[PDB]
Amino acid sequence: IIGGEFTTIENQPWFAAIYRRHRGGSVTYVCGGSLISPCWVISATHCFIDYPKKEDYIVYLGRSRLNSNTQGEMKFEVENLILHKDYSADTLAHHNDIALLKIRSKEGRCAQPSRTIQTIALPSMYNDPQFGTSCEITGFGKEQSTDYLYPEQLKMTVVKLISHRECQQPHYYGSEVTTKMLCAADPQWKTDSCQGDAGGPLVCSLQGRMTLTGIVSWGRGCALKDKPGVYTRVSHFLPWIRSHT
Ligand SMILES: N=C(N)NCCC[C@H](NC(=O)CNC(=O)[C@H]1CCC(=O)N1)C(=O)Nc1ccc(N(O)O)cc1
Repeated sequence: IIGGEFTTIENQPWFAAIYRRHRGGSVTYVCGGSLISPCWVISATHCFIDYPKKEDYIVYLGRSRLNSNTQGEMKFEVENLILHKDYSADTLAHHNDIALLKIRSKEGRCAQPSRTIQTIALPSMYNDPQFGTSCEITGFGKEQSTDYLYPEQLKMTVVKLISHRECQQPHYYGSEVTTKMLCAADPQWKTDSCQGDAGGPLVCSLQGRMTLTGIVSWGRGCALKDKPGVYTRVSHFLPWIRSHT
């Protein structure tokens, strides 16, 4: 995350930190995700497309720090890694960039809500909020596009939903952005998601409820003028989600 503020998992208790075991024993961070039901985390396909082997992945819930323990965290294995059949990546755009991780503990259990762990609601079919709405994003991604390391503490920030009208302008993204995506940026272009934040939540208030409206996907650079963050439009994938769940 570029700009914004450090936070803790209590303020984003649906946030799932996803890691990969390295054959040869080193574990590194992959991507964020969101707990949409006790047994299910949603994230982005492109996080996993290069190594689609469920056994190699670990999901943490209740975690506020990248490489150190948070009291109240819970570790899960991936019982099922479901990637989207029609995923594709072009020059920039990633299409159908959505994934599901069915999680279970070694002890056979799914997630249990606590002070640091709660589920997030899905939006209703095709129901988004209006352009101009303020939403929050969260993740362990880079604080600067140029950085070589990720921050050790979870960050979040606030961005605004942009109209497809605006995002499609040729000086923005033009054709690469579709109606299965959503653009969000700072009006002054000072804060954004970045490399390391993929799979994480874009969370907006919808009917009195914090709802998972988008999944961090792609952008050109991070926090660049006229290049908003692009997010998978959750409200357009409910049947996929419901089928595969
Ligand atoms: N909001 C803005 N402005 N940008 C969003 C960046 C999210 C980021 N997504 C991507 O990198 C997808 N690819 C890109 O964004 C390309 C296009 C622009 C660029 O410079 N790189 C991420 O964390 N990606 C990511 C990709 C792969 C992996 N591993 O797991 O495979 C992990 C993270």
